[PDB]
Amino acid sequence: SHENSNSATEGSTINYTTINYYKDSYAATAGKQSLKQDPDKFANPVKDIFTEMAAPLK
Amino acid sequence: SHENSNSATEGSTINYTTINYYKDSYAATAGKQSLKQDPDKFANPVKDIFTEMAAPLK
Amino acid sequence: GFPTELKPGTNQFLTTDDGVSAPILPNFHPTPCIHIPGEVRNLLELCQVETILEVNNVPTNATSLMERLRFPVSAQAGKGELCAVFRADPGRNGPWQSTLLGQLCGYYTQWSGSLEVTFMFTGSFMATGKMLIAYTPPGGPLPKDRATAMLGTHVIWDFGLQSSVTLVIPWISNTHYRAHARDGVFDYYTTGLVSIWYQTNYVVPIGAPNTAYIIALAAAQKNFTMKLCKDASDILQTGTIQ
Amino acid sequence: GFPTELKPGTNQFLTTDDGVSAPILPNFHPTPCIHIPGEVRNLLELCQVETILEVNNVPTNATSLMERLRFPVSAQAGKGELCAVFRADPGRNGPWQSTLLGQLCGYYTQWSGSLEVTFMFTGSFMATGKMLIAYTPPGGPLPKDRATAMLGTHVIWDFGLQSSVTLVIPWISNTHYRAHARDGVFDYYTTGLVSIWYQTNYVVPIGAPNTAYIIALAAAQKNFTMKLCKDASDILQTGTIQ
Amino acid sequence: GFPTELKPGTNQFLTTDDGVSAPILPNFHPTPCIHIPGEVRNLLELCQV
Amino acid sequence: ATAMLGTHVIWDFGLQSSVTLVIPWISNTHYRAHARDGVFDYYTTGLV
Amino acid sequence: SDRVAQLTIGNSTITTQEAANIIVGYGEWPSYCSDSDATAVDKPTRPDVSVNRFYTLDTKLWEKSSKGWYWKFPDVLTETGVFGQNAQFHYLYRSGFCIHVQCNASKFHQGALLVAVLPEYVIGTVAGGTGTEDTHPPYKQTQPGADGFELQHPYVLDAGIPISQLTVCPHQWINLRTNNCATIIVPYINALPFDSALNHCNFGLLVVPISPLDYDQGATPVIPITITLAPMCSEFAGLRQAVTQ
Amino acid sequence: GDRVADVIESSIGDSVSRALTHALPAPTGQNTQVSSHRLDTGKVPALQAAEIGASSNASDESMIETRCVLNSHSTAETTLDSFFSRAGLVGEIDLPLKGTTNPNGYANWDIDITGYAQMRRKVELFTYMRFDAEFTFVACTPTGEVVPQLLQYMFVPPGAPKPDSRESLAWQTATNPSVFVKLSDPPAQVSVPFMSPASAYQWFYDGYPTFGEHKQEKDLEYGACPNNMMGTFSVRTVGTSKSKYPLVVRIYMRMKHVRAWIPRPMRNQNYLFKANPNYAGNSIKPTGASRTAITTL
Amino acid sequence: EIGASSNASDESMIETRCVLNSHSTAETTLDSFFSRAGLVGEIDLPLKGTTNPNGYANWDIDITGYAQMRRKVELFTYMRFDAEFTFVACTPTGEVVPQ
Amino acid sequence: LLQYMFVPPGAPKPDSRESLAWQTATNPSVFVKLSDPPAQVSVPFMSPA
Ligand SMILES: C[C@H](CCOc1ccc(I)cc1)CCN1CCN(c2ccncc2)C1=O
Ligand SMILES: C[C@H](CCOc1ccc(I)cc1)CCN1CCN(c2ccncc2)C1=O
Ligand code: NA
Ligand code: NA
Ligand code: NA
Ligand code: NA
Ligand code: NA
Ligand code: NA
Repeated sequence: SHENSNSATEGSTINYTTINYYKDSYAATAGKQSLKQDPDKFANPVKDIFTEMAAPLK
Repeated sequence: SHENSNSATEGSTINYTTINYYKDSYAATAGKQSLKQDPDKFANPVKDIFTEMAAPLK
Repeated sequence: GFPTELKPGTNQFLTTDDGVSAPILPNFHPTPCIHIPGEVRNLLELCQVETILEVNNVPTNATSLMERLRFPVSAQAGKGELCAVFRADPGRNGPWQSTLLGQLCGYYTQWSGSLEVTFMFTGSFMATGKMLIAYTPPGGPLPKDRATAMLGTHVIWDFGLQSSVTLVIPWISNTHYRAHARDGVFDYYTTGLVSIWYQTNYVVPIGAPNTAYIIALAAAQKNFTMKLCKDASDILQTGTIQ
Repeated sequence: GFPTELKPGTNQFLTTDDGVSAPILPNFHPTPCIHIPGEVRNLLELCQVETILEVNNVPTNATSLMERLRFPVSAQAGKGELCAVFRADPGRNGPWQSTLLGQLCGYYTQWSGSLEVTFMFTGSFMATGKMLIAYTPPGGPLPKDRATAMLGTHVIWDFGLQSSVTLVIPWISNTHYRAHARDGVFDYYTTGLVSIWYQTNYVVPIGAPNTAYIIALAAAQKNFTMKLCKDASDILQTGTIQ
Repeated sequence: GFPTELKPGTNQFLTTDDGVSAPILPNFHPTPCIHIPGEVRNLLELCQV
Repeated sequence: ATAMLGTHVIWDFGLQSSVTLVIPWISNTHYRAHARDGVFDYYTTGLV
Repeated sequence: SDRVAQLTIGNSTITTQEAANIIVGYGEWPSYCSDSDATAVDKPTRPDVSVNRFYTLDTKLWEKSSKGWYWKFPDVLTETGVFGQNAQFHYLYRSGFCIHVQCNASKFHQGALLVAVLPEYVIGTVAGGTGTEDTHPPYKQTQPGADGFELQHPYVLDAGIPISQLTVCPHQWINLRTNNCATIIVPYINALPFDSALNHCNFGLLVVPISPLDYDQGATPVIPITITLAPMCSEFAGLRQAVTQ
Repeated sequence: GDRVADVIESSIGDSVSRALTHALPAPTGQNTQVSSHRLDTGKVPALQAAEIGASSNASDESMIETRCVLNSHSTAETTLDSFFSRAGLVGEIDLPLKGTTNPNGYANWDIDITGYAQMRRKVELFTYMRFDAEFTFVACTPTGEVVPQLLQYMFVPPGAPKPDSRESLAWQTATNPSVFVKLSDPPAQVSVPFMSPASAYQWFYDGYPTFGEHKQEKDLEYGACPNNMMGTFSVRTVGTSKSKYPLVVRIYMRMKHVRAWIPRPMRNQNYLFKANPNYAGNSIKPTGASRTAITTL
Repeated sequence: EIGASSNASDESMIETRCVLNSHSTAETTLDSFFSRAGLVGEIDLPLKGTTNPNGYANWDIDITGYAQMRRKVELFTYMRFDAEFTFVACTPTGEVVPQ
Repeated sequence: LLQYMFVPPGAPKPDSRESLAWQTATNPSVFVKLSDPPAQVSVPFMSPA
């Protein structure tokens, strides 16, 4: 469709597949999100990454 | 669609993108207008335009 | 018939809903539109037009209302004295309410952009002077003196053939948009203060008035936009309009 | 009009129904989204972050609450004595309720995956010791002694420069998913037991504390997933929140 | 809105009607189906026993 | 707190017994003459 | 090789021979505001070396009964060196931070401090004990300045949330038998590109002992904990007279 | 022009925020690979150093002999939209006949969803959130009865005149969006966009909304951020005379198109007030169940 | 005096940085501003009354009896447009009856 | 007007007509009037088996 781009997610690293009938995108459904993940951002935010095999304190 | 042209905006410098189900165009939605503007018409309706850098009274 | 199923919202009437409705007059063609001067396409076009800013908003009796349109300047004692002050908040009660920008602003919840105020000196041709017009961004209290005012954004105006000077109130906010500021937690969106000082002095020779006035004209810059349409704070009707 | 026919469900409001609804503000564009650090895309990302497991969940008076965050070890009598025990059930009342994994877990009816608990020894540098940490899969009662515990999945931890050791609680279930286990027929979904024993002994020289503590940090492995969204068991509100 | 007109049958609940109904759990994926012996596809299979 | 506002080094005792403080050349003149109490304190290097 | 380290920025250099690597919060380095995220139009001032350097603001004493402390950023620096001045003269400010918490002892002492950074660390009150009085924390408790402030109820971080889950935030531990410092680098965190260094504290630094400090009679009983921090990529805008608050 | 070397080589101005981690696709749980006994020196996966600040990297394969397992379990139900896009109660508005609250046939509700624990605890898991929403309004009498009453809901954005009565001129609603519906109709439902002046709403704001001294009497404003205050929601019975029936309006919110940043610990003490994290000091309870001894279940 | 607004811009009055402005101008178009339903007429049909106690009423099509709407349109001298009219009826208490 | 709510194993079962659990922030609920046609929804295969 040729609608406005007022969705709160317009321009997200994860694309959505939604349904809409009005001219404003934020009225659309929630749809399906893309299944990407980045655990390391929170679980391993270390500068100099350390291997599993090796001892963490070299 | 093949409808009548009774919209109050028929033949405007700004084209519209609308939705309709009846044979009379004025029943259509408001749609999206085109985003053109002409501030100078009101803010600077001078015959001999004067530069910014220069002094307005030459 | 075709299997359908009604969802919530059914039968409701939303005043801003942009839908289709049956036409009462089928095959009716409106009167053709001839050419008419001054067509406006966007309210922003109107926001760039300067209107008179009532900096001097103190007189209230009917007979002195026209005095709000202009404030004075006059020979001083060379002590960098203060001439006038006002908040730069465009959608706030005060001087800005006299401008078309301020009124149109009242129909929108949030705004963003730089503003500009052009001051026109209407004294005699023989009158000279230099003024310091400053804009104090948020957090800065009303400058106690010229030295303090001078630390912010400002312009030093010199009277001459060019009767006017333009103070730009550049957009300096933390948020991309500001909502209408007012006393309270919403003072968070305040734009700042504008103060006018005497840089030199209003000098005039023998034979010319010792007092002249300045007319302020304000409007918005081309980076100004508004959003989240709302009803204005005023409703100009007491009882029923007959 | 076009022939339609309403089906059951008409007019109902399903809280999880993902439908379309009319927009209140036409042509409204939201404030652009700048870059902000730490965006999270999936709750599973949070489940892989270790949080403190309150293995020592016995003290209850306000002044001793911080003691739940750590349990002790100390010089023994070399009889392979028991140090501590706890169920591995992540979505069960107990030690796991202190972890973010345990709390997020409460918003899902079923889970699946291997868990991991990392133990960090916080004694003095001169303190040494070896511990036996075992995981007893379902059906195995609380090991009466170290010899019995040793028959299941376990790790023998040696204190040294590396302060921590990780016990993996591998996914060993009959069903692909487990629902939150609790006393009763739902103990069918129990994960098992974790017991900690002294393999050798907490040895220390003259001059160093005879008692040190261990901090447990738990989270989930990368094969962990949850499903069948549900409301958490707790509702943190007594009367109305004013 | 789009011109519609309700026909008889509207609002009725037919126990054998094979229609569409809103899902209560969006994005929910069921437990995978492993192999299980003795799957029956048609009652007629049982009638021959 | 006041000392910390200038050039400094935070030394941690460990296997490396030593640490080096560099007193970078920060003068107004290209050369300094021997400084002493008086007008010649003009060439003073500073304090450690 | 991961135990030794040197941090040099500005005219300041830090050393450590018992480190435990470095944490870069949320996986990203501090960066200056881009021309697309920005909104303020005036040209910013980026002092660089005169403000992005290590400042050593405070020292607390770790005791067998300490509860823990917290500092708010950039509150702690608003009155120090050239950074403070820029934060006072300007309406808008943004920057990152390199935090280095120091605490050494002996190979015979024991204890573990949790050092974390919690964005938008809003403080709550005990509500008069019974929870009927809607009290509020005073300015001296919300923005404690450089002296920081002591936690009243660490278990709930004086805000009704479990400290047991604080590890979900950028953090490090100072386990005496292992290291003598924590180092966390933090990028600018806010829903806006710039903000007031005075009215808004982007995050709080928490130093709480989870495993109690201990030692035998005769060992040095005075175990200090010092806080050193360096702003990074400092940017200021909206100039005018100095304002302290 | 730039000539001195230190200027040419400086990094002052780099707007490209270097990232150390990147998101990978993970539609299903990770599989388990086969593994065997390992009797090595130098290799030590089980040993970690929690002090570093990172979670353990030790995996099942490296701690025990594992078989191969093809994991097809989905990760779809744990996405932000899957979690939040579920309508929940966030407001209740009473319009009684004979009462102490709103006995005038109209009511003004400040748009704040923090008056309800369930919903509140969920969103407070994140510091910043940007999203659109779908609001549903369920109305009826206090017994849950449906009566032929017409109502008007109106959104009054900050700065618009708040109706002061059932007959206020503000109900002319020439610019504000309004919804007219009967209690007999199905629940009204509309879509709302992301309206903050900020790039995202935030459930926590550690600061003050204005400059100046922050004396005792103004501490009510600590933590108040205008960027979260979207306005007022007004409701009235549509008539110049009082309604014949007492009414109740329940407001449900279902977020959609959600984005969140900076996760936080989850509330573990009962909520007391909307505006803050205040907790009852005399009743600080543990996060969970307790037992008699650490060596007993 | 010339009659035009100032042409002075931010760039020429102070040292500015670069700012990529993506703020939309869509909500200030004429349709965006006016295409919002507002009250323009009220018609009473009372039983026992002084006005229309005969069960019918004639209303002159004029929308200037209501301030909010009126002030908006009076910002312009001439206006050409189509319109959507909505009629909300009920008793004076806001009750719905089978009429 | 009635409210139907699905309380999965582990979710708080309402103990009264005024229970907080009816806030239904995560559980699926259906609000419908006895005057409306029968409520109807689709349910997936939810066993762990
Ligand atoms: C989704 C709502 C805005 C809803 O706006 C409308 C607007 C019109 C209509 I009709 C219905 C709803 C905002 C919820 N938020 C934003 C953040 N916030 C908040 C509350 C308390 N403390 C911090 C933030 C809060 O309550
Ligand atoms: C849009 C309305 C016409 C509506 O016409 C119909 C026709 C049929 C139906 I059913 C509903 C409405 C005209 C409004 N106008 C045109 C200008 N105008 C007016 C009023 C007072 N003074 C100057 C102009 C004024 O009130
Ligand atoms: Na129609
Ligand atoms: Na219609
Ligand atoms: Na028909
Ligand atoms: Na709808
Ligand atoms: Na039919
Ligand atoms: Na259905």
